Amino acid sequence: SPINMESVHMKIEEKITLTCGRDGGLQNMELHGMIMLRISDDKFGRIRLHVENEDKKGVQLQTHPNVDKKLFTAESLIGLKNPEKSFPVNSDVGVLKWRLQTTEESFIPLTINCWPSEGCDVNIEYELQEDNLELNDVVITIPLPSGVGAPVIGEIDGEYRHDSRRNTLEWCLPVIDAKNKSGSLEFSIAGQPNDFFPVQVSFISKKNYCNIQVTKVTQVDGNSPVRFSTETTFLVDKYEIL
Repeated sequence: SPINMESVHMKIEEKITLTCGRDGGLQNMELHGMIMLRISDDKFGRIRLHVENEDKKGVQLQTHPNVDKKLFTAESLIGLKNPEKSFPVNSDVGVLKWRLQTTEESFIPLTINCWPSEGCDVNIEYELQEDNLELNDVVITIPLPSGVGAPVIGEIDGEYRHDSRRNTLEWCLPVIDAKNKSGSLEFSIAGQPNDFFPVQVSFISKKNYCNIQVTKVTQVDGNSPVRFSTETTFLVDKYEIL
């Protein structure tokens, strides 16, 4: 609802697409993000957004075609090419976008290490690499052989859900913080190593993967600070271990 938003409001959304070999190698990682700006009062039509960038991943940034590229490059401010022009009112504008594509394992936010071993014992663990992130509702979905009953769960951090129809074991949580970077799950079921792949990972973070934030908004005329709100989300398109 507009009542929950300041008259200057930004939605900052990122999506990750990631494929990993079970060996731990990164086959492909793609990150896409954008800042969507929404103004509900022409009083704030002629503003500049102050963008704080603490990212060292080599993310590629692209400004909206109406946005002053040199201003952003030199001053990390988002403003229109024509300062006298107003941003649209009650209409979303993608003022900034970014992209990262890479095969450097160092950039994996959350590594997954699944080791089946033969009466199969499966041991799987995660480790949070980016201490910046706080991951909620993490579900690690593990496929299972069919026709051989339920898996028998041993030591586990967090909880699970076994689905007989889908032949899956969903491994849920614990909250994954920089204070609690790692956890593991062990279970057994009659099968072969390949039965347990591809492993799927799902989560939703309220902190962006890219260390990019809007910290201030000012009037073009007179540079006065302006109230603003933000909604930040980091979502998974694909996160699979092959």
